[PDB]
Amino acid sequence: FEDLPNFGHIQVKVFNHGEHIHH
Repeated sequence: FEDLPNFGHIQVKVFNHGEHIHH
């Protein structure tokens, strides 16, 4: 995240992990 939240786009994958394919 430096202007463009590329780290915030990386956390979208973390939300999808904890939703569907949560281990």
